[PDB]
Amino acid sequence: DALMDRDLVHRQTASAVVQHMSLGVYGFGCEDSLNHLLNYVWPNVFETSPHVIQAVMGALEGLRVAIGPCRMLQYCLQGLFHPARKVRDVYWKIYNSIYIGSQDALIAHYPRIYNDDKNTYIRYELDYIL
Amino acid sequence: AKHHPDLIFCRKQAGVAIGRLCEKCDGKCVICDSYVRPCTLVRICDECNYGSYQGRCVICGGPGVSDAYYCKECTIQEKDRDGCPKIVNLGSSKTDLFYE
Amino acid sequence: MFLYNLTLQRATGISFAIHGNFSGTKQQEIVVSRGKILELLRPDPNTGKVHTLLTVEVFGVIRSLMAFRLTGGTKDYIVVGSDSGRIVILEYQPSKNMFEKIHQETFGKSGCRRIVPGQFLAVDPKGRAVMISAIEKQKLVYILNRDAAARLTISSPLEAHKANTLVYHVVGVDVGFENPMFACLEMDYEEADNDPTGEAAANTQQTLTFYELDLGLNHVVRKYSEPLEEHGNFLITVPGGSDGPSGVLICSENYITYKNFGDQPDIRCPIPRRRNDLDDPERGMIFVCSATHKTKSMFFFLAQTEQGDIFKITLETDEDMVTEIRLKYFDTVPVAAAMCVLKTGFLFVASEFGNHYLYQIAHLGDDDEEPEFSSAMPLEEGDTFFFQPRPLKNLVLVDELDSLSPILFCQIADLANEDTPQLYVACGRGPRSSLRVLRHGLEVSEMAVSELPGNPNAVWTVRRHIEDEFDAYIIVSFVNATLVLSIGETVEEVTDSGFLGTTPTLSCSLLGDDALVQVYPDGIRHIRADKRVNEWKTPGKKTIVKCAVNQRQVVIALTGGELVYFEMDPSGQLNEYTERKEMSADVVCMSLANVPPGEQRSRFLAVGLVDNTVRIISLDPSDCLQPLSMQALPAQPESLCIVEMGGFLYLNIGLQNGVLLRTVLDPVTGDLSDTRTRGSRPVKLFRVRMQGQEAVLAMSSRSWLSYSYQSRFHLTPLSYETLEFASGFASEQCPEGIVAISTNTLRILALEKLGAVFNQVAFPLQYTPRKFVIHPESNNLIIIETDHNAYTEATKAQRKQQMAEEMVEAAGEDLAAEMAAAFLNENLPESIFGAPKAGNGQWASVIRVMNPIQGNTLDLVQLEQNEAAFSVAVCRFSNTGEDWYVLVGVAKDLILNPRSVAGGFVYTYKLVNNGEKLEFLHKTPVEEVPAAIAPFQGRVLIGVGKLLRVYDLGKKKLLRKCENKHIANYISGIQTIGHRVIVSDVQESFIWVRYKRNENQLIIFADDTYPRWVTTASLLDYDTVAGADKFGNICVVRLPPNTNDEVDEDRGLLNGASQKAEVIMNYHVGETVLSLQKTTLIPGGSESLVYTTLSGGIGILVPFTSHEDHDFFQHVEMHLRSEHPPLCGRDHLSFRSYYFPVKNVIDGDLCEQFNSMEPNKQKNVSEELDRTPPEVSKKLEDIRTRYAF
RNA sequence: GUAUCAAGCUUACAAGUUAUGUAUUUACUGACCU
RNA sequence: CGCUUCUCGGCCUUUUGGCUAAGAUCAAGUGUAGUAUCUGUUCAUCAGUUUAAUAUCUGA
Ligand SMILES: [Zn+2]
Ligand SMILES: [Zn+2]
Ligand SMILES: [Zn+2]
Ligand SMILES: [Zn+2]
Repeated sequence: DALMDRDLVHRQTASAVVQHMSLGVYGFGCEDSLNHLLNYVWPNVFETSPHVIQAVMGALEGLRVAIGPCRMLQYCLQGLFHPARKVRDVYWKIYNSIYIGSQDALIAHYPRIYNDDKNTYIRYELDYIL
Repeated sequence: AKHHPDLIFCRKQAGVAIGRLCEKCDGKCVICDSYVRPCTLVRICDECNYGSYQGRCVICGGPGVSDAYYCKECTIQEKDRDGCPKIVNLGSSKTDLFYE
Repeated sequence: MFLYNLTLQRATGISFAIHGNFSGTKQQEIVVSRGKILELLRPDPNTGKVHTLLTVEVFGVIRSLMAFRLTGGTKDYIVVGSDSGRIVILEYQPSKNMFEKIHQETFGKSGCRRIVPGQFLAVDPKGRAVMISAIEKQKLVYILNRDAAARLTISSPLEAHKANTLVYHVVGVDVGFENPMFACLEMDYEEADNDPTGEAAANTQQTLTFYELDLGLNHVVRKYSEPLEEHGNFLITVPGGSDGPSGVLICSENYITYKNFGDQPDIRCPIPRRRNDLDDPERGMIFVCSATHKTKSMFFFLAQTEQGDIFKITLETDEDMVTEIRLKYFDTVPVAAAMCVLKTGFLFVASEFGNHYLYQIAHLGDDDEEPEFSSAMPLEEGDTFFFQPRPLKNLVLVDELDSLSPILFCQIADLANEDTPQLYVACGRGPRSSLRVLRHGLEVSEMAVSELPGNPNAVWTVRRHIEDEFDAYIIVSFVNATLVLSIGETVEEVTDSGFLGTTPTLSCSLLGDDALVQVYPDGIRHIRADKRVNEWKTPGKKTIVKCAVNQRQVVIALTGGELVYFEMDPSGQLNEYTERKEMSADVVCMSLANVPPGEQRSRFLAVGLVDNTVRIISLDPSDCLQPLSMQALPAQPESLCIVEMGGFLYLNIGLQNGVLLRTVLDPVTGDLSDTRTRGSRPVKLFRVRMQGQEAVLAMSSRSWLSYSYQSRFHLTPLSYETLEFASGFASEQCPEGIVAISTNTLRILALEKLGAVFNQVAFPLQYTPRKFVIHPESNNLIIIETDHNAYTEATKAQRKQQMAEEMVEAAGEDLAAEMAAAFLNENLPESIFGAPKAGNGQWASVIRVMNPIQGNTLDLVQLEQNEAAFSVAVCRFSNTGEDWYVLVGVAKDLILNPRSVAGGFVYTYKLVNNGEKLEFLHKTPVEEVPAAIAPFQGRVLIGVGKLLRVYDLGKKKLLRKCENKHIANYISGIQTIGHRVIVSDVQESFIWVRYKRNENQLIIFADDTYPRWVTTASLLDYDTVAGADKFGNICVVRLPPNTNDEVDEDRGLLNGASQKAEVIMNYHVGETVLSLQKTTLIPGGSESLVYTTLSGGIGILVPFTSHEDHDFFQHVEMHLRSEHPPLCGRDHLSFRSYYFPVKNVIDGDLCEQFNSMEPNKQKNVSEELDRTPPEVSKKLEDIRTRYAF
């Protein structure tokens, strides 16, 4: 209801709550409610005020570890090359924060990118089996 | 700090120099600026801890009293294993108050 | 839901190994890294064997491991760099037996990144500086010093930043009291990425760069940077100063290179190949090892290539300038990742896959017969210097260190009709592969055998004196036969010897120096050389029950209990005491023990009674015949034992179902009885001697040896049947052993391997054992063997015939046809000399039907050159009768990089008659590799890759019935449970498919949200599905409660199915789990998931009974995260949440490090949890006793 | 100002329409600050 | 059928009373960084700049 509320102050305080909660229940098996609340945190990325954007950025970098970098990367996808620059640069810097926060955890979390006419975009090493 | 966005950190390589905090900023975290759950000592570079800059607080630059710490929230987010978080600049805070 | 991790056999594959004086003495020790496990090994030189002294879990990956010697110091210190950004320096303390964390320092963020260091490591050999290095952009230098407490000090990390620059391998240059230099291979790639022409990325050759640390100016500067016309992989330190020409050696494809700056030119030597070996279409040849050695007169390098050919590299310089380099063929070994050559003639080779080896250097130097060449002699046309491989002349096989890595496929099966199940494990790579059967017992080996008739009850062991080793006589009695055999050669019944008394004998012992006390119906014998017997023992009638034996004092009883002693005098003959209790009988058994000091009685009496009671009494002349402490037992003991196993007197009663383990102490008795279970015949607890100490064998339906291996209480069984008795044995035929038979025979047993748990027995193989299945009727195994870059033996014979053809064809007019026929008739063992390698794109494969009992080639079916097997399953169809069928998935022209297959086949086999041979039935084509076979409802389901197809038998070929195309990229495994089909994607996750009975449709109805790169799978319940990945995670996905199966078939929910499943646990191990199986490991225990990893580690996941156990072990691991941090600096919660976050899983391997700390931390954790550390240890080992081994 | 619980005193008696730009407030946030 | 008067109800000021000297007296806050919202206010056809697409300029 706080993230559903019309004012942005409720949403930035609730993002602080979800941040401190994600830093509190890390490693306990409470990823369902955090995935519920991040579905309401994620439309609040588009705000341009500095306090609410640093609050939701702290919430994203706190939820990066608790539910896993995989859900964060899936939330980042189909928003990287979006033609509107205002969503584009913000989603790229969220991807930069996730990249510097946990790089190797994203290695199992990348999707597949098929080949073009010239280059080789397939990670052939993870493709075969024994 | 997160309170004043115009402050920038030093972000160079951290050595064995243990950071200090003044009597006004005792217990404060450097990144999240909190009071609870200390986990990791603060390591700063040799350029920010040299000569007259020894025994000096990280944020305000006053005389240090207690040791500086990281929080567990900065520990599990690994904001302690980055560059040295020594605040270098001082702008629009504790400067114009001297002129007033 | 709530699972608990416990390892049984830990990791065995070695990634890094180092040698040095870690204990601080003259002898050298080995420190190896198993990836996750850090181990210390001691090569005991007198016997040649290897004894592991300490093994620890660092809870991370060890990316860099290197030891250094301090300047003016004796003990070598360890530098470990890991996935975390915590570089750690370690010192082995021999007193407390733990790796002391000397200094842990932060240098960057964690994880196996490209940016942060940890990947490569170098150190100055004098011990002044150490460089840790990443792949790119940063290399950090620590300065090592010592202050006046003889203590190590480390300054700030120096910077060597160089953007857009790769790092290939870093090494340290030995300088004598000069500024230390670090050599590394670097490569710039900004002109390779900014230029799209492609040729700029071809002339971007390697540059060897020297970094000089000015300790006077406190910075790192790029001193030299010289290019390479070849591409090198790693470097070799050359010792110098006052020792020789200080420099670096550069290994490269078909070349070895010396460079050293200033005036010495680039000395190049081509690498010698074999004579006409069939592995070189266009391939190169590199090294894998360096193995530097300094014998205090010269220095050499025992380098190793990727085939196992050891090269003796020796530098000989007339001036300070280098003249030329030279090398020669030394020996052949299995291929190793790292060597550790040792002082006093030892060489430890740590293979990348399979068992490790320790050889003894028999002939060093070897400059007598071998025609070796050099570099600077004018040789043209390639390398031009070949060699013929040869068997062992310089090294001899001494130790074969057992290693289950690589575990590629595993099954828990009871094929051998044992009470406990067995592990069938695929292992090895290529020619060194083996199917290994694993039991729970110990390695009991037989040396001799006899044919003792009748029905013997027992066998007793006695020596001449306390100091000898021959153990002159060995007596066997049942009621009335004496039968005191000679222990040595020609085992046969005896005449009247110097120790023999009468025939109905019942006990023997050595009481005095040579005085033997022997017990029979007319009881007392006291015989050393004169037969000084005093056979009174008459309180009227009763004379035969209940002997008991100690070496200094005697207790014997009659119908009764607490009775006579019948000691000896220290300078005379026997005596007696007249103080009797007379004990309304109730007697079952007696057993005691004695201490080696003591001029007194100096023991403790233990008696067991017919009623539910035992009684232990100290019988000192003060407080004599007065009971000390009381008892409790449920049914009846029927056995006793007292033992001392440490370096607290370990009382052991045992009952007909279970055994106990008390901790009796000498003034006061705090028992604290540990409990364990064992038809269930009454047990027998007998004292034997191994390794220098003593131990207990408690015997039941099967035997159970309880020995203290550095205060851990290993109660491991024996591999044989029930043997009804146990007694010690010592002779020159075998030094220590156990004669243990009361059933119609006689054997000599030996316990060679004692520190481990499992019994490795290996069956050799030819190629890589991909997977196998289990034939339930007349139990056999059907295995598929598949190697990329390998030939089949028909193609090998054709290639050898071609070699002979061009050797007799190329200028044979001048002739040697003996060389061609000599190459033909001499077939080299590929397991020793290395398997040949078939270029690129070839796929050798065979199918092997094997009896798992004897391990013979019962059936072998070969394939052609480009045909590889990937999936096999036995099944019984529904349209036909009872006869079995084998479906084999074969691929042709698969070529891996880049992947472009050219269609595959499915073979069908009949398996006549009982499973001893295998007949071909038909061969159907398919467009993509069938890497999954699954029997289901009397038919087969095959995952072609994006296509799941249900098949049926046809007399010409297989006929499909359905086809599904909405499944993702490529199929990796299909397992069935009934009415549901679990489809493993190779990339994303599991997919639930419903097969219809009225229709034939394959309709997907459920999927998962996380990409995982799933490899193997297992089924636990009707809804829960477990799985593992290539990376090391173990995941369990559980469906929502509704999940309606009846879905008849365009929008999906998120680009797929609609019923999204949830995950109840994600877990990280660090090693690729390739076999998950839900089973029960012991009879009487409970179900537990068994996972077998890739690097030899075997673990289990255990469910919790109630919530209080989950809460208690969660508090235990939460306290041990804070009190006992890991060694590499990697956080335990961050390591178990490495890729995916941990969920409701307690790592019990961290919890079992509670018993390794000092009692201060144990007292703190136990008083925080309001318990005692014995109670916490008992609650900890209840899970391993009930659910595990 | 109230609802309970004794002594003080009292007869000892009668007796079967979204939106922009700016002049311009009002509120809100950052544990902002001698 | 219309008209005058009376009674009953549906109801649109009810504030604690009135008077003495309106009965007598009272009510301080910053400085920094940023944001939301009111009042005031105003919104002719090619080519390219720019923008996710739109909305300033030059052109006849
Ligand atoms: Zn301060
Ligand atoms: Zn903090
Ligand atoms: Zn600094
Ligand atoms: Zn203009």
